[PDB]
Amino acid sequence: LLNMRLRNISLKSEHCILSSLDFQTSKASEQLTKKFIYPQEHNSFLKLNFQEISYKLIDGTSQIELDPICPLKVPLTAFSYDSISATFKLVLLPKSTQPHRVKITLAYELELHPNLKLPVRTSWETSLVNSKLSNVKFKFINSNIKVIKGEKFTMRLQIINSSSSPLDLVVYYNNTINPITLENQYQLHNKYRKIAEGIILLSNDYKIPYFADLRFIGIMSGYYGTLSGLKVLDLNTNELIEVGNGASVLI
Amino acid sequence: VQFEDFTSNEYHVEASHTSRIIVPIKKIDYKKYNFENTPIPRIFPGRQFIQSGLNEEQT
Amino acid sequence: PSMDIIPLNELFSSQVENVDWIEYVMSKIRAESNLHSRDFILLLLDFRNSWIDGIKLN
Repeated sequence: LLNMRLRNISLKSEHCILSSLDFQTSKASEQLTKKFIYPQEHNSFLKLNFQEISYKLIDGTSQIELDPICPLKVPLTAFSYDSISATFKLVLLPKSTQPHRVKITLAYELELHPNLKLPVRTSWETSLVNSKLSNVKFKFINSNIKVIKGEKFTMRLQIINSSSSPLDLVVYYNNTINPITLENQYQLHNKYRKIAEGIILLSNDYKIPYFADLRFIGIMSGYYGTLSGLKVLDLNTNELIEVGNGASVLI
Repeated sequence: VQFEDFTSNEYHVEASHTSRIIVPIKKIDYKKYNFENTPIPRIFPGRQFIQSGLNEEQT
Repeated sequence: PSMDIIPLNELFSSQVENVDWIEYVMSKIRAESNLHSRDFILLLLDFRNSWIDGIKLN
């Protein structure tokens, strides 16, 4: 009851799990000792944090937070350090320790020493594109990695089949503006114009019969997230499924 | 195609075709060499059916 | 056996100026200093070979 602490954990699925604890000043405790401090002629507190440490709770383990920290002391404030976890596959809720050491202060003496440790479980918990018919999974072998400079480049759509008639389908890009609150008309028009006119796909109806190369050229700039347009089409009626994947800044 | 000193030109096989690359080689002199020794096996463990079913001239 | 036509918007840069059409449009726009782009549209022909050897295709 001097410094309220909370830990927030965010699940970055393309990397490690990120969890950050957060100290604060706990105002419902500050006016308490503010009353006696301004009784003794002091305006704000001088609590000194001298040893702050998060340890990985286990039989025994410890971690290290993902940037640098000094030995600090603040009056009415909040601080928050971040430490990276390891992104679990399924069903193992890890736990942490989070010890701390607040050192209070008085007139060059009477440093009433305090310490605190709140151990709890660090599990807040709130690119394969499947075919959705017969598990013909597609993945780009270098997705989201392309700094092109309006030059040619090549990608790799590694199709993974049932190995049962593995020669079936054809890619294409569809350079055509799709035909679609008036600025909601205009934002959709600018999105559909920059999609259907910015890159070209130099191997158009490539008719793949399990890698591909798919050379593009890319004649306008801007971050093309999710790279729409690049559809495939297969032996059945309409397997017009997307890739929905891969991105390229072009500057 | 690289031989021990012969290096060929740059051909072009397109999709399913054959292209006969012609390589020179000299003959191999019989009196300078020996060609009547048994080719060795890798192992020295197994008996390998040591009664080998072969004659002289077939070997 | 298809056809498509696509406009042009980026002026481009000198270090990539080695493929034929961008050095053509840049070289054409070194003079005539009123046009920059949006007037040099770009048509996409797609040659297909129904034969049994390579061809060189100017």
